[PDB]
Amino acid sequence: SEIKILSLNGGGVRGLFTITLLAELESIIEKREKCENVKIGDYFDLITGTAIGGILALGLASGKSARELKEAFEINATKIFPLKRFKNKQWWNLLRRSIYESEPLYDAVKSMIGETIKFEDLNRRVMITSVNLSTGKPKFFKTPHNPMFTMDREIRLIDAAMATSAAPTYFKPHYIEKLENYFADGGLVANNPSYIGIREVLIDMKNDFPDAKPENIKVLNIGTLSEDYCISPETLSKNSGKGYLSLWNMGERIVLSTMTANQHLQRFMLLREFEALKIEKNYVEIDETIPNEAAAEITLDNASEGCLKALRGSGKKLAAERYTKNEELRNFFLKKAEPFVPY
Amino acid sequence: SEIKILSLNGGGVRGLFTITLLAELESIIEKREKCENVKIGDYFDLITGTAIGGILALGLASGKSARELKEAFEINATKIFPLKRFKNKQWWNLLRRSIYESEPLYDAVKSMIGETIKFEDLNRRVMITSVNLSTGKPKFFKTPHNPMFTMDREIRLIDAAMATSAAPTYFKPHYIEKLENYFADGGLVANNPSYIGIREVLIDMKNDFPDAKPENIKVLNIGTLSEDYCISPETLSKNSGKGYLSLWNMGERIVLSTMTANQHLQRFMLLREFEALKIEKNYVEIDETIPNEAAAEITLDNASEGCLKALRGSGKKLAAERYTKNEELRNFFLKKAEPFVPY
Amino acid sequence: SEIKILSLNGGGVRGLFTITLLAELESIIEKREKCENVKIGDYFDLITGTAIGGILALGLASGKSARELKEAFEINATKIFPLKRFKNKQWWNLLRRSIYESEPLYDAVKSMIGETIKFEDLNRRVMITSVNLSTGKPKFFKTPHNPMFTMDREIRLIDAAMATSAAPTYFKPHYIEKLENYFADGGLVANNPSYIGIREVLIDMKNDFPDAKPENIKVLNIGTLSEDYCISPETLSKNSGKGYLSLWNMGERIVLSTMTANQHLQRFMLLREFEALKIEKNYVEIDETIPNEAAAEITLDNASEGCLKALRGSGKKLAAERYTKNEELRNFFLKKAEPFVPY
Amino acid sequence: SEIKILSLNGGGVRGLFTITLLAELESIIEKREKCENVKIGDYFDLITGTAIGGILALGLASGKSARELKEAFEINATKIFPLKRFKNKQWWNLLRRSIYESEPLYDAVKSMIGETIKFEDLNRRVMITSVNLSTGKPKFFKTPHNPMFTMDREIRLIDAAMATSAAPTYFKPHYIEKLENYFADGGLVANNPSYIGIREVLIDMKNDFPDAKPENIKVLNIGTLSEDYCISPETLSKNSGKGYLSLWNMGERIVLSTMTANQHLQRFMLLREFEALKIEKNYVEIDETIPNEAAAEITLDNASEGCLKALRGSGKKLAAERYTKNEELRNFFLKKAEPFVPY
Ligand SMILES: Nc1nc2c(ncn2[C@@H]2O[C@@H]3COP(=O)(O)O[C@H]4[C@@H](O)[C@H](n5cnc6c(N)ncnc65)O[C@@H]4COP(=O)(O)O[C@H]3[C@H]2O)c(=O)[nH]1
Ligand SMILES: Nc1nc2c(ncn2[C@@H]2O[C@@H]3COP(=O)(O)O[C@H]4[C@@H](O)[C@H](n5cnc6c(N)ncnc65)O[C@@H]4COP(=O)(O)O[C@H]3[C@H]2O)c(=O)[nH]1
Ligand SMILES: Nc1nc2c(ncn2[C@@H]2O[C@@H]3COP(=O)(O)O[C@H]4[C@@H](O)[C@H](n5cnc6c(N)ncnc65)O[C@@H]4COP(=O)(O)O[C@H]3[C@H]2O)c(=O)[nH]1
Ligand SMILES: Nc1nc2c(ncn2[C@@H]2O[C@@H]3COP(=O)(O)O[C@H]4[C@@H](O)[C@H](n5cnc6c(N)ncnc65)O[C@@H]4COP(=O)(O)O[C@H]3[C@H]2O)c(=O)[nH]1
Repeated sequence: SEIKILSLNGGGVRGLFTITLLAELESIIEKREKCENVKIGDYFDLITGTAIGGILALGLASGKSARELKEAFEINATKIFPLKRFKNKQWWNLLRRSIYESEPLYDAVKSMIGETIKFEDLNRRVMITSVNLSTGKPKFFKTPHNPMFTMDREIRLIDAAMATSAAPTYFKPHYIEKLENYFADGGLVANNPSYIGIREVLIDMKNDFPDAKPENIKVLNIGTLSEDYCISPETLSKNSGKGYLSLWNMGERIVLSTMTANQHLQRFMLLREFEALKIEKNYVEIDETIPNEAAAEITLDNASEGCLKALRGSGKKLAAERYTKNEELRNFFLKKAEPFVPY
Repeated sequence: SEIKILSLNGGGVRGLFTITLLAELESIIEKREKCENVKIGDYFDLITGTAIGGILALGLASGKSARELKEAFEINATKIFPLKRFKNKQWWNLLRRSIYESEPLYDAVKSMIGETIKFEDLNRRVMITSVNLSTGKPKFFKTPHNPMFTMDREIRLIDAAMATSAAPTYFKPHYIEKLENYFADGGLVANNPSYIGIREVLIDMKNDFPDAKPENIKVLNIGTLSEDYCISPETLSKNSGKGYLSLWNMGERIVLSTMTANQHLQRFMLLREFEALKIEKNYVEIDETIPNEAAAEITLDNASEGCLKALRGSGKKLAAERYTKNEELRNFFLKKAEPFVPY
Repeated sequence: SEIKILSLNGGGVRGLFTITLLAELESIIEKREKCENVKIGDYFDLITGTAIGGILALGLASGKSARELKEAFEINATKIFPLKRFKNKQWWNLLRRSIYESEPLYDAVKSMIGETIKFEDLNRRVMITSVNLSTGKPKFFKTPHNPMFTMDREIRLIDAAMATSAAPTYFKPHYIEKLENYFADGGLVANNPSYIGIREVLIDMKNDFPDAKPENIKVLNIGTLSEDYCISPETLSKNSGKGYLSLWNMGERIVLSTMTANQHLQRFMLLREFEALKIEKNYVEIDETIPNEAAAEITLDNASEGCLKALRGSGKKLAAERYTKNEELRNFFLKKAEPFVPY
Repeated sequence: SEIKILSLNGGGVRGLFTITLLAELESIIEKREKCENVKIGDYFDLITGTAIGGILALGLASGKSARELKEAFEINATKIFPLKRFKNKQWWNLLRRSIYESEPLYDAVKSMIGETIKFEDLNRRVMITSVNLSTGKPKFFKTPHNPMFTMDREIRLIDAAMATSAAPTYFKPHYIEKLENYFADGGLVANNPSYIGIREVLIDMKNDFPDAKPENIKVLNIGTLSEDYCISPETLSKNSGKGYLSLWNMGERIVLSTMTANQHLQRFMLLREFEALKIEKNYVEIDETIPNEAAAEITLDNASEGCLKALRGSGKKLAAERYTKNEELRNFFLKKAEPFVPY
């Protein structure tokens, strides 16, 4: 009759906005409905995540409230992105090794989600998009909502969270000993896992949803302050005939353009499809754009207190504003989603 | 009742195998059906391509036969990719400028379709993929099959052909005066234009085909011998803790993994969508992998005198083999496609 | 039955985006309707402008098309904003004189609309916002659509255009000899004249339209690529306890915050009023934020060939996209507005 | 039906006139009606405020008499504006840090309404206009007269009152912990909160007042001895080609002209709208202008004993005169306003 999907983009530190918006939404539901022990993850039949959105997707899927994840986000964000290595993000340090370390990231998820629970212990469906560097193909960690799935049942949620967050430059690739393969972010293939989220319900979650059409699918995509990347007009008009050193500075501009264009495309097919069935209102996207002055400050991995306050303030402001105006946002929390019982 | 789509990937010189397979298919139809001057582009309701696939798609839709395109490819490939520039791909050359030149590529396209034909003159539907470097969004050049289109009616086909083939490293970005925006290769987004080709029929081509569903859509994807790129196990295991210089070589590994993973993802989406719909013979894919001992010679920008023969030999071989075996391949050419008359 | 208002924001060189969007909006109408010498000012019952939007508003009401105004914009942009003045914008050249001579701007307006035409020689209603520096009140130059108007019937249009474009820091205040009062930029009061444009139709324009309500009013607000200004979170967090030199650098932050908030405020009451009456579709806004990379290049007074291409390219792109999607945008140009007969 | 709005303008210590006039009006109602315990806030259905007007608006809406607010105004004015800081307003002190301190202002507000009352506790509707420096948009703190409001309900009144009084040059920006956003004076967008007051009754307060029209809306805008700021005719004539040293005297003249022009504009559209329906009597404005020699002493932050007497004397003088003459002023205090109960 109705299927609700929560999609979280990958934004690193900017995932604080993703969790602050969800945490602020939890308090609004409790205050207005006079209830208690409200978890944002109980209203969604599928929770899709990618990069830092994947880590929050696993936390909500297990059963933790967004406020608890938000509390762990604040203390851990400084440890995950120390200021000693943020200032050393220059050429010869990057040319020698990846910045930061995976151990602070590993410990943060361990307290957040655990170190033993696997996908077969989850009562909520989840997707953790990632790419397999060993084979070159994208590998999507997910709960066995398909009865015939025999691969992701006994991985461990911490392995999926570490795999999708192992940024190609910001972190070392994550080795899963169970799979004997190395992994990287799902943002390389889908920074906005909202289109692929709709696909899974249509073709794979048929045991639970025998008749699933896009009209009965509602998507609540919470962005991470999506940056609209583009090459500067002066560089394009002046350095078009150059190469690498001037245009496409090292590999940076090629991948960032590749990520942004791919991210835009998946959103475009998501948008283009919905107007075809005239059901655009089913897609609720809650995201904004960083102002130019704030854009140079709020980066992917900036843990400074000033920008952390800005991310928290943006999430609190957007959550309250969109709840008042967007009626479709309020419809996600009218009823609790049925728990996922593996077949 | 039936919709046919031709999808062509991007491989550079390896696109000769795409046109050699189409050229040999044209001769087979003439020999068996006892006809003359058959056009391989007259049996498709929509022709979509990327990079070298886009140039071939534009040429086929303009009315030029695949055999004419085949002989044009042979002579021009030595000019588009000169031996002196191919041999001079040192790091300092790529760091100083872009290898190869855009002038020889411009002449090859001009000699085949012209320099004045626009998308409004074509009698065959066309979908060309490109990346708008000025904005970051993917721009898809197309004929006005949807009457509401008001952007691409007066852009020359040579402008779209040069834009989609503008490889980020192997060519300078193509500047379109009619749009004042710079463009890069369409292979950064949709190197396999198979999934997006079906989407256009179900979204934008609703005028000619009102009741269009994937069950009535047959896709003939002709690959360009694309290798399954992956990071070597020795480099992954030995250098997972390094950066740029060792792991993610400068930027090539990050970009190359991103393209193949996205290309895999779009291919996977098509396969998964078709598998669920219990029809898979609709997707006729004719592609192969280069043997390891021959993969070091057949490069996307290497022509030589043997690689020309090797790609041509594969095209003639695969055209005859799949025609004899794949029954659904023969069903593509059983009837000519209706002409595209813009509304 | 229906009243159409065209609102033009002020952005300096960014008005080239405003005129490029209007230029190809004329071209699309000329194509699809198969007409010639189309005038975009004939479809609007009232044209409202501010700063560079005011100059273009006066030109369109003279009976001239947007394409002719666009051609003069390109040649005069490098003349109104010389590169030598652009490079020398330090504090010593800003505290000693206004930067950018006013004569080059004078000739550009003179060469297009003339030098002797007055507000009584206009067949289209006009609103031009300005700040009367001598009295500290907003002075709104407008055609005598109110029959009791006896103030600006004999003032040259070049004086109103020169007054509304006098940016307080860039262009020195414009002395109107007919009124003996000095004037400054009209963007200090209403940088988005969309809201005040509706007020004029309801309050003063009661002779041409006796029964005017916001329900029967359609507004086509063409933006100026305006940036949503805000103080950087790093500066607010660390330097909120300081004054002037650190926070509110000299005075730039106070004026920019005051103008941006006021522009936001007037935009907000426009949205709230239309939301209350369920006529949100009547307000058609065509604007787009500049990316962070492009923001450092597309400033308010940069007329470099790279920035001009981007502003022209954005206008070219937006005009075609919005025409295809926004049906309400197409409905503006269905019929020509009756000419304004002064009374 | 009838709807009464009380609007209080900002200005700092000149708000003593605003509270003295309200205090004298309270005593007049007691004396002529022969009653006791008269609250001036019980006769208005909405109280709009800004800067010192907003602080008084919160106090009146809390339920406290104007005389009680007036008594604390005289005692706290000296500590809020100490003479040592008032005389030390040289450029080298303003260029280093903001004049005055917000701690005495914090205690003065705390001693009046408290430190724990929130917008959900108020029985009277209220506005608090402010500028969100972190985002650039204007934020309007208000009681939940709209049942869908979810943001300001749990915000302490002392935070909103301190936000609207944060004059950009005089008081440091107020950092709200609950919102993680910095705020500035609300007089940057509305020094005269009268026009926006009428809008709310027609837009947000549609639940308590379904059939609300500007005809049934009566406004009592109490001024703050507002000065009609303008640039000196000698300066505009002698120095019109200079910049930022002789003209604009740094940034002070630009912000002052922008603030006064915006304040003039909002009053202008208020008068124009009321004049349109011939209901100009609905707007009762009780304000005057300081004489030229007196204005050199009575500033926005002058807490001298002589200046306080003049402001108190003017409030007592105007309260008796306007009550005698203005019949519409007497009609305000004829029936107590219905208390506001949140839904
Ligand atoms: N994800 C997953 N696959 C499983 C599991 N058990 C068995 N499998 C099988 O392994 C194949 C490859 O898995 P992958 O995640 O490595 O590649 C996936 C992933 O790269 C991509 N994909 C998966 N779900 C997707 C989705 N919803 N949208 C877009 N792409 C998606 O398509 C590939 C093929 O999916 P498939 O369902 O045809 O084949 C599965 C599936 O049949 C299991 O527990 N999880
Ligand atoms: N491509 C194109 N768009 C046109 C044309 N005339 C008007 N438009 C409009 O411009 C918009 C953006 O064009 P784009 O091709 O640069 O971006 C496109 C392209 O990046 C992508 N896209 C379009 N068709 C697609 C498809 N079939 N499959 C996958 N992605 C597709 O989605 C974007 C939005 O498509 P849309 O149809 O909603 O909006 C169009 C469309 O309404 C025209 O001739 N071509
Ligand atoms: N603009 C204008 N005013 C004229 C003219 N002939 C006589 N007047 C009178 O001069 C007054 C002040 O003009 P202004 O433009 O300097 O200030 C104007 C302008 O600052 C503002 N205003 C006018 N129309 C507006 C509008 N539609 N939206 C917002 N603000 C507006 O309100 C002020 C008072 O308008 P009003 O119509 O009550 O009084 C006019 C009007 O009665 C005339 O030809 N033009
Ligand atoms: N003021 C307010 N807004 C709330 C509250 N709870 C949710 N909201 C929502 O937040 C939006 C932005 O609030 P803001 O005060 O920061 O910006 C406001 C303020 O800058 C301005 N505004 C509001 N009422 C106004 C009014 N009466 N007159 C003039 N401007 C007004 O318009 C903006 C958008 O108002 P809106 O009602 O469409 O959207 C609200 C509203 O839907 C709440 O408790 N108070």
